[PDB]
Amino acid sequence: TTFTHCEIHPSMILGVAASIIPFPDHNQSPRNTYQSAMGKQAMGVFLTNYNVRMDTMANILYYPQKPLGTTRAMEYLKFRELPAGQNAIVAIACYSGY
Amino acid sequence: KAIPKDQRATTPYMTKYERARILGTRALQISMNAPVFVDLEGETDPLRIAMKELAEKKIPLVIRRYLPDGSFEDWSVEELIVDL
Amino acid sequence: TLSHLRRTNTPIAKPRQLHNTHWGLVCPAETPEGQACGLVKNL
Amino acid sequence: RGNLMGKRVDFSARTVISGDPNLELDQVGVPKSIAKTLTYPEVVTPYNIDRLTQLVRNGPNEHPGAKYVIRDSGDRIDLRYSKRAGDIQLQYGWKVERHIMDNDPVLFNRQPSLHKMSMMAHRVKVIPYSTFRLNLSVTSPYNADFDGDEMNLHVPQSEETRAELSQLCAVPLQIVSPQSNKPCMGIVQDTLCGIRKLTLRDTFIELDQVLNMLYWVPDWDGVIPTPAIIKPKPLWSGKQILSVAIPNGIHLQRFDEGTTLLSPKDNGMLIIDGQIIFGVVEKKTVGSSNGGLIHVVTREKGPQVCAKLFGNIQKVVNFWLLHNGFSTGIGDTIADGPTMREITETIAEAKKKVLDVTKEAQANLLTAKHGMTLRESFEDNVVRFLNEARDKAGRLAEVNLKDLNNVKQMVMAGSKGSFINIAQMSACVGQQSVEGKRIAFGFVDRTLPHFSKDDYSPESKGFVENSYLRGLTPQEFFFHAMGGREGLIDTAVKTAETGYIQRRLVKALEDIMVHYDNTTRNSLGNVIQFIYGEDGMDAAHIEKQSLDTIGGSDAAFEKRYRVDLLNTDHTLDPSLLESGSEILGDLKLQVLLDEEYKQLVKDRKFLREVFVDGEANWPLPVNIRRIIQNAQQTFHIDHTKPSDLTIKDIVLGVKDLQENLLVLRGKNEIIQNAQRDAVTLFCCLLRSRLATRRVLQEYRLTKQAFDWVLSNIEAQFLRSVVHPGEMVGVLAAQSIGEPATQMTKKVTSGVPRLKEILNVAKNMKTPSLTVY
Amino acid sequence: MNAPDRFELFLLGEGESKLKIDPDTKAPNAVVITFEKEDHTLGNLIRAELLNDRKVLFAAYKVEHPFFARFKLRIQTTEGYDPKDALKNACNSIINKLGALKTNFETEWNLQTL
Amino acid sequence: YDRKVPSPTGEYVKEPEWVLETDGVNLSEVMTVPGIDPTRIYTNSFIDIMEVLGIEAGRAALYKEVYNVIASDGSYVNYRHMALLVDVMTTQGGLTSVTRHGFNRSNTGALMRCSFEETVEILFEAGASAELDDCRGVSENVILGQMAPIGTGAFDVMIDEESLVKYM
Amino acid sequence: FDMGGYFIINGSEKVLIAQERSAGNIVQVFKKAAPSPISHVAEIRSALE
Amino acid sequence: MIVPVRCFSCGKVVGDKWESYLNLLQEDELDEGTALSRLGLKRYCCRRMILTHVDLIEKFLRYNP
Amino acid sequence: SNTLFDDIFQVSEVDPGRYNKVCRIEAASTTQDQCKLTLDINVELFPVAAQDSLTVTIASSLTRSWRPPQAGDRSLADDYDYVMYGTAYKFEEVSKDLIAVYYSFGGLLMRLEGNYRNLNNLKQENAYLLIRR
Amino acid sequence: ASRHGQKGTIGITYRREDMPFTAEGIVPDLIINPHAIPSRMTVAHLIECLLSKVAALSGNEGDASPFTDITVEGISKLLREHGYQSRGFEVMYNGHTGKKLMAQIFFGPTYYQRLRHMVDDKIHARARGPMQVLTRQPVEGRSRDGGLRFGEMERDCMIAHGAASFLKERLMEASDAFRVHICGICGLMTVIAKLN
Amino acid sequence: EEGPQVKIREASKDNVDFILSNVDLAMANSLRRVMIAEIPTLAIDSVEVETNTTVLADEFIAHRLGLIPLQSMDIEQLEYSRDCFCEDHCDKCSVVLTLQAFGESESTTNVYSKDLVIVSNLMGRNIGHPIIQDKEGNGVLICKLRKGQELKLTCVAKKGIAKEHAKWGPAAAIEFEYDPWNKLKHTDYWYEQDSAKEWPQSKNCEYEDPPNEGDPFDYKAQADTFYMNVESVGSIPVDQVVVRGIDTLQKKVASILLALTQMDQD
Ligand SMILES: [Mg+2]
Ligand SMILES: [Zn+2]
Ligand SMILES: [Zn+2]
Ligand SMILES: [Zn+2]
Repeated sequence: TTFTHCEIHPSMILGVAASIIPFPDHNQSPRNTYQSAMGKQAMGVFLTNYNVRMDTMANILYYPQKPLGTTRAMEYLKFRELPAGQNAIVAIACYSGY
Repeated sequence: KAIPKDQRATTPYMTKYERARILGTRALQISMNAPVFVDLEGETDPLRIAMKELAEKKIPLVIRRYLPDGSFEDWSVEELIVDL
Repeated sequence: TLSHLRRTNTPIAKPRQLHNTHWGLVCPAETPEGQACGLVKNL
Repeated sequence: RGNLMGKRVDFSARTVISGDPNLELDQVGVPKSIAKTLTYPEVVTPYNIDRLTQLVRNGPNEHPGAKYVIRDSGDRIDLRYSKRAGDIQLQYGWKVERHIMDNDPVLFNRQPSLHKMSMMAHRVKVIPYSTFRLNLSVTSPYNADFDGDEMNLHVPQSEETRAELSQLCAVPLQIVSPQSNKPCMGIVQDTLCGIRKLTLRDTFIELDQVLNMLYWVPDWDGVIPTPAIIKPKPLWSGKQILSVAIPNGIHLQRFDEGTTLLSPKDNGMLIIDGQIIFGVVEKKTVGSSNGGLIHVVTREKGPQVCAKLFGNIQKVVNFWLLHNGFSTGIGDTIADGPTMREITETIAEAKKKVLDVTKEAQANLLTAKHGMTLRESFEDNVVRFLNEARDKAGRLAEVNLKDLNNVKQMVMAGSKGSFINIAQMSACVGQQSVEGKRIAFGFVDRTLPHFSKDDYSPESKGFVENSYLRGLTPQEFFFHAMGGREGLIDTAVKTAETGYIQRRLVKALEDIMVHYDNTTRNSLGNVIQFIYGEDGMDAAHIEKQSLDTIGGSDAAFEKRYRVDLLNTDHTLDPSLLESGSEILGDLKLQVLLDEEYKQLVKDRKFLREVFVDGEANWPLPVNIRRIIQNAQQTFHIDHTKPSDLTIKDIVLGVKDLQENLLVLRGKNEIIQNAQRDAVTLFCCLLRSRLATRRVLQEYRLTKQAFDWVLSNIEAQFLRSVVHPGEMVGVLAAQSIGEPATQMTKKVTSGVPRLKEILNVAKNMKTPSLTVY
Repeated sequence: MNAPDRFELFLLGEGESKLKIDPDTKAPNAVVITFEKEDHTLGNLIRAELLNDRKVLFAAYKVEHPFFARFKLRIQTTEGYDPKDALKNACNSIINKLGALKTNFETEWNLQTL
Repeated sequence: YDRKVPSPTGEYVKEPEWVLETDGVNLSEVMTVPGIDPTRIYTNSFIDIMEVLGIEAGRAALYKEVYNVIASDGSYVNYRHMALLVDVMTTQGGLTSVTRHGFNRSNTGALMRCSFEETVEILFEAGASAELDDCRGVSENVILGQMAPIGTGAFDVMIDEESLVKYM
Repeated sequence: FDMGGYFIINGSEKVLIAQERSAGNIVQVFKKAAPSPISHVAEIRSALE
Repeated sequence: MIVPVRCFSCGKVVGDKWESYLNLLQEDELDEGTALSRLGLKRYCCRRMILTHVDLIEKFLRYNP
Repeated sequence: SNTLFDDIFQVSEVDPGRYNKVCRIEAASTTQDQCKLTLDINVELFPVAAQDSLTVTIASSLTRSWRPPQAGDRSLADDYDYVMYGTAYKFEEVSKDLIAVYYSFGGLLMRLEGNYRNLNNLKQENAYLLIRR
Repeated sequence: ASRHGQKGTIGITYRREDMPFTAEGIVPDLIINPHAIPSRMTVAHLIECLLSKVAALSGNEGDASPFTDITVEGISKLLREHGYQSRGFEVMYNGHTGKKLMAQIFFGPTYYQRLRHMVDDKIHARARGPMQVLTRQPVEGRSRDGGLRFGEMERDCMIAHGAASFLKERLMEASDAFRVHICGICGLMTVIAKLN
Repeated sequence: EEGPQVKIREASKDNVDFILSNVDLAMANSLRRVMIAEIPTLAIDSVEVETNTTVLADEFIAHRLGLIPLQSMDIEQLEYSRDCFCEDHCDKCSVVLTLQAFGESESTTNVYSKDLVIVSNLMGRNIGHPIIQDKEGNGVLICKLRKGQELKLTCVAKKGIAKEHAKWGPAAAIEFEYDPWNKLKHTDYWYEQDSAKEWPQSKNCEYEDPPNEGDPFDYKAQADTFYMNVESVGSIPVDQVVVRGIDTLQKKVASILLALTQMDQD
């Protein structure tokens, strides 16, 4: 009955990288810590002006896709406009053992 | 000083290391066109030749087995048991 | 690029651990593995 | 440290590793480009001359080609540019620097390298694509995975060097390791998962698939086994068609909890003559286990035979599973509607039990445990209830999940996952800890600003009530994050602390090795151990064996060992041996059985002095149990007819075999007494397993069977001794170093304690006396 | 870079026969046909048809490794019957079965008005 | 604590006992206390065991301790390995540590000692003490680039003209 | 979409990384460990703005 | 950037369908799920191609040379 | 080359504990009281319920590889409804004149307890199991 | 990798015919191992998929946001409305035989990322090459066509194996090896060898 | 009629729904495989770029041009350049396509598969026509240009199969099912309470008799009757995906019979 303040949104406790993790509340703590390190090494469109700049090394994804599963926080992160991957059709199966 | 044959006390069996080194050495020599002491029954790989020579105990090599004091016992490949 | 402009360095008691005071200020997950783990904070 | 004790080298190569179910255990997939760069200098000889001339003709760009020609003169011919690269006419003694080719021995290594098994010799297999391919079962020794790992390849340049690799460090040789005297490679992942699935009673295979499964075995006799079911419809079982990979002579017995000779739950294991009789094949059977199908195969058939078995078991299993399929989904984390009610109400009651102890503590009625704060005592209780809870909730789901649960299936085979994983995923994550204690008050008297001060509730101090399937509350999420960060910190730190420990062990032991006098000495010839590991045996050649004599009642011992030819009830029945009738009342013979029994009693007291607790199972050379088993199938032992053995045949036979178990050879009291000493324990085992009553009543051995058992114990024992040259120093260092690398009353333990120990730390952290 | 040419899957190599028939040592009246620049498409088809032949005792095929488009097919027949002939008949049966399948599809398609 | 003990009937049976657990060490004193088993008394501080019960007991305690660290993590290392380490620390007559101070300060070769941790301060002292390295260590022959006197190089290989002329 | 926040020095982009330090002018009491003549210390890291 | 010709998973031409999809949304106001289905994109592999596309080309065109 | 055991039993219980296609069956001989039987059966192939009277036969024959058809013209040594082939793995001396023999039909286990068939059953890979009714 | 710390390299690439397939004609782009999931406890990966499957069919953005009232049950219900089995499983047929798999495969879209680590920028091999000036030993790094480091820990393994001659070779012939002339009186490299 | 039988359920320019009875699963599958992989098609294989002022890379565009479907009706009368006798390509073995596009408009100028023009002599055979299924009649959108954005290139289309590249894949997804009631026990249904309630009933369930619980398991039962759906991309008409698939597999088998025949000579 003492409440002085309220949280705008609890998801805001997260930084830029963790904010692309879908359902991070359903993962084991470090698996999240891993993704917020890997996404930094994921290819995609980094800036739309790529064709006008001379940088040592530039990696651009041919056909980037916005994710089917998204975070409300990505809206602000410009992620759906400038994605880091593609939605692949994925089977979790034992196949040839490869 | 060199221990007499009648006073030798090391294993009558060839060590893994000895056998690996004899095979290595013979194969090397065989490969450097040394005379082969066995019928090569079509064999061409010097290690497979070495294996064959050791199989028939026709390898003319001796193992000088050094003891921590500096002395040694010499053992012929012909006389060493190959249970490996 | 975004996460690089929100990076924090801490040079040199138990600094690497995620403190309660880090709530809402620093990301509980975005930290390196190894040597710099918990010494590189992300806003 | 960096230019002498270690240096970069030529004939080296490195790339990303990836697995292959189609490579043989001992081979390595080498990318064409890597093979086309790495070279072996081969001497022109009558044997190779023509072949070599062809690779020279082939040149540097074609695969089986060559890069250089080395003349007697010393000058190097570059086949890439020499105008005479075509018309190059070889001469005996020249060297052709030719490409690395299929079946060349090469050193393969995964860094760090805290093991002799971290560098092993493989057969080349030139393949396409830019990755080094390795057999999956060889993954474990290297400690590799395919998440982006790279591996090193070194090429020997001499016939001598090659021999060293092929003859000492080749992958099959390395299977049974001296680190823990057991196999260091076993069946993993798909093959482990598929092996359980294949070997259930339920599992039956139709003719079509049986033929493919059979043909897939590269050494298959061509014999179609008689189906376990012949009409209605011929059908084979998994057990049956897997047994084709199991070589003849292979004998195995294992009893798991509740195993009968009728194995109702398809428990334990029974393999007779390399044919499965009962039980499901999994981790305990086909993994890198002490009693293992692999341990027996390496030991019984050879390293080359066992290496073939890996490939065989996988070619069948993987093929079967390719067509059976196997998956894992969210449905596998989902637990029953009522099981979820039952779980919720388990946490609910534990939540009250905690409030009850809290109310009790706030009312000052709590009575502290001697040597603890009133608070310390309380936190202990809270933490204990909450864990009791997480586990109950877990064990609820684990039980409610059917055998069709893909997760349960992986846990059951031992391929991946444990109990806790099910528990945390399906039911409840549980209490979160940092520095052992629950989430502490980082803020003044509270864990977060969303809580009231002086809140010792589970929810305030980090108890994650929810499953991963359900999701975490922001508070649960942050506390799990704190607890999660702790592990990442030690993973990070331990890594260098653990590394340096390894170095110091190695540098202190390096110069230690077994000399030709069986003595363990350093670079000073100073004796460290008089005889290697006090027994003079190689660790690979050792196995956990039961010393029968040790335990049981004094009466039970008597029944098992005592022979009394002067008593009508305690004689050997004439059904046991032919001489049975004429043996009764032989005073002269009885003198021998008295010696026998008197020694067995002597031995019992002695072993009870060594192993004070009465522990029977000890690692000793020569698996006598297996020799008997083999004698029985080898000689088709008729458990009906009487033996052609004499009491003298047994009694003296054993007495004589003992004198032939040689570890030390010198002709003198010191060395002879030394020999007696080293052999002591093994003999107590030998005398226990080969006592007259045992041999006849139990084993039912014939004279030839016995004569053979004796020769085999001898042979095996002799093979079992350490080889002078063994660098037991480094071995020991790495055998302690490697395990330290895998390390996560309350006393300082693990990595920081090992640090205390090695440093001969004066001011230790947890000094303690244990006053009996 | 270490990637093989895509035509290597179907286009026969320099001096490389489609078939290589080698005799099985371990069993009487048994043979092993290696099919170069072929896959499951043909292997499993042939194997299944030989299974229909009564005078065929054993039939199985295996693609020893996926990087290579080739498969070994092992045929064992009753004494007097030749495995090459067994393979010949199964090959023929398949064609004749496909011939009818085409004829039947064609007839049925022509009946449709879409 | 639960203790396995032989029963009159022979079989080993659980006969648990009352045991005390300290938060500190004083060996000399607690041993001389009436009512205890001075034959059984143990301390985790092997430095104390060494000082009070001799170097032999020092070895046994040191192993016990090493063994615990491994087995606590649920790991198994064969005896011999731990035994050797324990023995090496022992042989000198005391507790020689696996540190720059302990082992690295023994009578082994100077290049050997220099390959671990003290390098230059070891080679200067090596100079003024006119040390002589007999090159039996593996370290020396590696620095020198010669075949080390280990396994494969622990013996010598000779051709015998006798046996050679015998086979032809 | 570029967000600024860096400099351009000789043509490469550069980001200043925030450096974390202990706030000054702050009174803090700490227990000085078991082997010490001094049992507790009051520290103030005084510095000008 | 720029609509993929052919769905990666099955290879049904999806190159023609882009403008048509974008039209069924502005001009027809229709929800994404119906427009995709109208265009005959039934398998989810094909659906994901259009539904999750980001036509970056249109930004790229905004720069002069 | 000939039969080794013949008797008609009556099933007391059928058990598929977690097993979907297999069942452990408990039966006793209608003739000899001393005789009992435990046996795993492919119930998906030949179904069995309790109180069913079943003729259970052994026989050492009717070696080398296995052949599939031609059995049309060949003498189907089965006047029975369900047939198995397995190995004898243990010879339990269950007191008195009583014996028990263990048979594994590629994992499908069997335990026959009786007395008389001393002059019949042997520790052989060769042992067929025939069942009718 | 997915967005769940579930990283890996390609082991093989299979064509569409070799791939397992749904009766509907759908085939995976990627096959990931069941063995990943349990030990890792990356539940959100499985949920991402289920939700993404619904999203793909429904044509609505699948909200995978953290703290929400979206349940695995909620999404399951929506997938059943689309004709698929609620827990994301789908019956698959083996690509080589066409025979139904005894198992049903968890199948659906998942957002996968392409990472900066590609095999061809990693692969490296050497066999005699550039040497340093000072030490006269192989130069460093892939970049410079360097040789790899047979370091201290590798020396140890060789010493453990008893590979005396293999070690000598690595350290000499395969790297550093040089010839000096020394004096027999003062064992120094003083000798003015005018070897010619 | 004879051996295996067909019963078409639905037809269009793009789909063939049918029932294949009196066939081996192995045969049904082998046909399914061939349709995906071994039927020849014409597709752009070389792209010579004269000018490209676009926001897209030369090869990015080049890649797309291969995925553009081309008329492969008379593909059978065109030679594989590998087998052809020229130097590179010719008429007997290729179709030459041209593409010149420019941003005249202030508005965004689009480049379509319709903007492709055949420059080679067709020998009057149905080949190389960019397949246009598009309502507005544009076909595949290759590129977008602004103002001075020019794209001038040349395409050489060649005969090929999906094994070499998936661009020569004439078929989209091929639907394939059998035994909609699991009568064969070929799958063990994963469930939570009831496999019947939990797993959706197939369309094809209607074309087969439900098992009726009060019956024993038919072990003797074998797999015949396959419910398939063949989807075309354009290159070849739906029917001809089936026919040519049947024919390719037939030819593939004939080669083996012939191989054995040549081996009999020695
Ligand atoms: Mg890894
Ligand atoms: Zn698609
Ligand atoms: Zn001099
Ligand atoms: Zn032409």
